[PDB]
Amino acid sequence: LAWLISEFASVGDVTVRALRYYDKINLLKPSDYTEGGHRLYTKDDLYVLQQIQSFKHLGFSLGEIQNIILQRDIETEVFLRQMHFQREVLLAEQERIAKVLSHMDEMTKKFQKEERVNVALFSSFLQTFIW
Amino acid sequence: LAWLISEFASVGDVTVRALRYYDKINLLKPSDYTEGGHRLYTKDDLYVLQQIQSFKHLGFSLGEIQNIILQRDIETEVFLRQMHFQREVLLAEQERIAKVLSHMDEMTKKFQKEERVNVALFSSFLQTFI
Amino acid sequence: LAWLISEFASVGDVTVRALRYYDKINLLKPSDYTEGGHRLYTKDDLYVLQQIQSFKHLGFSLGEIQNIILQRDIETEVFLRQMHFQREVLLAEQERIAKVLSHMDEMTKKFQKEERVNVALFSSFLQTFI
Amino acid sequence: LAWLISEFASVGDVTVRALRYYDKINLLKPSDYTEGGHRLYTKDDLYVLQQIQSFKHLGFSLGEIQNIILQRDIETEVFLRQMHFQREVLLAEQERIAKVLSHMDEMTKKFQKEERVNVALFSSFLQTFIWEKE
Repeated sequence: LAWLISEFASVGDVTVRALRYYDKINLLKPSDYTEGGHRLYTKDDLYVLQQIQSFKHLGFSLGEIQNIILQRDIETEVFLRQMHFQREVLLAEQERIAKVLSHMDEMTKKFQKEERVNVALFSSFLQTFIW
Repeated sequence: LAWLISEFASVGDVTVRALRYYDKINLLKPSDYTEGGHRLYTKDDLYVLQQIQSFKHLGFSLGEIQNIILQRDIETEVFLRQMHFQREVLLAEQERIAKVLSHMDEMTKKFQKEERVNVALFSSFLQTFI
Repeated sequence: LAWLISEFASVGDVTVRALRYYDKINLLKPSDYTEGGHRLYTKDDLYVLQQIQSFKHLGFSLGEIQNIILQRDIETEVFLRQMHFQREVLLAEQERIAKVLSHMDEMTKKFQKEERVNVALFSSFLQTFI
Repeated sequence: LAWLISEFASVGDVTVRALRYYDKINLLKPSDYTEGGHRLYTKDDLYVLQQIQSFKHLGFSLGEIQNIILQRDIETEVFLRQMHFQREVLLAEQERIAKVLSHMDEMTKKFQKEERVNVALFSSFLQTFIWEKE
């Protein structure tokens, strides 16, 4: 009762293109085989897929995920550091987006009235939107 | 004013590496060259650099940015519609991040004590939160 | 005929996550709904989606894409100028990878017979590639 | 040897903003500071910077790079395994970019003589072309 590529895609909500990709870089290869070849993914493949999705969610790259998955347990300490790292990346990003939003809402209020703007003048203003 | 690539890089907080790329793809070519090949940047180039920086900030692709920087004036709507859209993009990102951070707290709470974290167990547990 | 978000994900080679996101940021919202209260996509939505996919294939940002579609038709001259730009961007990336790969094989072959790969040294030899 | 943040930025061909960020996420922190508060980067910090760049150049992520730079040396078998995986990612991109350029050459040829590009029509030709050469 293995799955066709298209079935697996629907099941794990991944595009077929993304599956061919993961299979290609050897991050997730379908486990089954009939005769005359043929793909076919299994229920164990789904867990690994879900595993991959769990770590992308946390911000890890295919490289790290590959490393992680190639193990049963990855020892807390080192792992928490890994995840805590991704956390700092997120926090830094959270602060960055907050500012960008503020800069744009600001720029809008400043230029809404203008039918046209000098591209340069509209940059110098956005630039002075830092100390 | 005149800037040798390295001095230009430094004054615009951009790498010498980036400048060579903007030059290659023709996004920002130096207005002048030394007589021995070395490139020389002008104050104008500095504004073009400032501009590339500004619009990249607004979410514009490098291709659209070029077109914009090649016109003195432009219909204000081009920027207005863009920031408006990016605003929604960034708001969805804030939510997406606030959630991920929240999920990490949970993850830390559940395996902070263990000697090892079972990848399969970890993933299924995290999946619970989706 | 129409589709529910799941069947639409299949028709248009995309995911439900993607579709929900597009719905949230108002880049693509379903043209209809079922009495049950579910998203129900039209053949028209399917085409808008195809358009989003295209263009995104080019270095176009979501925001730029919405503008492209709403415009219905765009000036060929400027458009092909942006695509030719992206072409240079892609050719630069293509040659960049070519370099990275050969650098990869050099280092790979050099540290091949060592017991351990000293990170600091590895980096040192790589750097010395000029 | 010692570097202030600007001197250090110029040396590793990295921006000041990038250095502040690395500092913020604990990827690369100044090992010494000035009595007035300014960061003082060391020769040791200089090696870590170059390692970060060397692996960035190879396409590794910052997280991956942190794991790497946190351990002096790695077991050759495993190292190569990791290099090989990354080498595949690069081959995938190389191949993908080749199709894109190709797709763009076709589309350019198609609307080259048209005053306007009809979005919906364009999208149909691009999709038919991508699939046609599947």
